[PDB]
Amino acid sequence: ALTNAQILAVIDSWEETVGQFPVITHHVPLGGGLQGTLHCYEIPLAAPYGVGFAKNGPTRWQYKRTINQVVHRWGSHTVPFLLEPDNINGKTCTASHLCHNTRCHNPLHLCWESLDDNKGRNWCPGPNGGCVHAVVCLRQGPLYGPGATVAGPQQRGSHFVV
Amino acid sequence: ALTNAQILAVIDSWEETVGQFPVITHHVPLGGGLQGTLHCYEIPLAAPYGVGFAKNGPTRWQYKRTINQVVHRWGSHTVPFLLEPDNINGKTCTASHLCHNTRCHNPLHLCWESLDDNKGRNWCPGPNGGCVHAVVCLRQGPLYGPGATVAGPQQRGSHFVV
DNA sequence: TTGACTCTCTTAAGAGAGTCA
DNA sequence: TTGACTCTCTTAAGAGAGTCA
Ligand SMILES: [Mn+2]
Ligand SMILES: [Mn+2]
Ligand SMILES: [Zn+2]
Ligand SMILES: [Zn+2]
Ligand SMILES: [Zn+2]
Ligand SMILES: [Zn+2]
Repeated sequence: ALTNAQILAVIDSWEETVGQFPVITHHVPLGGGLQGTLHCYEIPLAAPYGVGFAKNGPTRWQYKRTINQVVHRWGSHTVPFLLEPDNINGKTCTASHLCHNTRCHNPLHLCWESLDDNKGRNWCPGPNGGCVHAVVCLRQGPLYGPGATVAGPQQRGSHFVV
Repeated sequence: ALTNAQILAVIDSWEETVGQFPVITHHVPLGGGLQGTLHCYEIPLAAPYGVGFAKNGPTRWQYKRTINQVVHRWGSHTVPFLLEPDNINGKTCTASHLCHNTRCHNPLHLCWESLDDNKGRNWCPGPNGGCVHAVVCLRQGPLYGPGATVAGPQQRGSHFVV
């Protein structure tokens, strides 16, 4: 098995490569009518992506390193968390984009949490709009708002009460 | 089926049958430290479910009627909305449980909205905790809260900024 | 050892359609 | 005509593993 030192070396090589990705400045809603700035380190749209990186899906990538003749591979956003527990409350931990930008690999924009917690950030009012996430959101979720409901609750007769 | 009269007849027969499902009272969080009461009309756990109803999945059912000698079938929660547009902004409209209770077929607990709007209600603070859904929530979403994040944003080196 | 592709899978909110009696 | 089963599919947040040079 890879030692702690070997895992730290994988995290360090990943950070060194991602740190050279193009850094894109994005202005974002924070909630409460305020605007903030996030700096995303974005993997390229097409090959080559960077040393160790390869695309396994339209918005999916993996990081690969060969150590003592053995090939090791990880989901490209999971590398910052290789020294962390990989499950919690019986649920698998997932890399969760606080910036809601899949191509971003900035580890300061990632957290490590259940898929439900991950998804829920899409609708969060944001750090200045009432976020209650213990690991605070960096921005209002892209899907926050009144929604676009086509039809609400209704009945034709009198068979039901709420 | 095709005619508005036929569609209204389907909705009316569906409402009559669902109106005879057992009414189960559920006390629910509203947000803001308040609690409310919902009356769900719950499809039975096992056959027979009611005239026109059949189970296609552990928590999935379909309603079927024979019109003009042809069988017409719908997802069991979609029937109240048969006169509504079936898409919005190019997204499929879905039956969305305001009570977060799949077996419930009370149309006063259903709305018709994109799958994203639908999902997002799981994390809503609720009608007394800050819900901004234009078609208002009936309860705080079951997944609202601080979450259980295992690890937050972090870097080992000095290559990244937020 | 490395790059650039290939494939299928998970989850939890939701769907459509066929086989028998 | 009605009932009671069977199967796979959609979406958008996420995954693992194979092939070839
Ligand atoms: Mn996410
Ligand atoms: Mn729902
Ligand atoms: Zn980012
Ligand atoms: Zn938040
Ligand atoms: Zn209900
Ligand atoms: Zn709401």
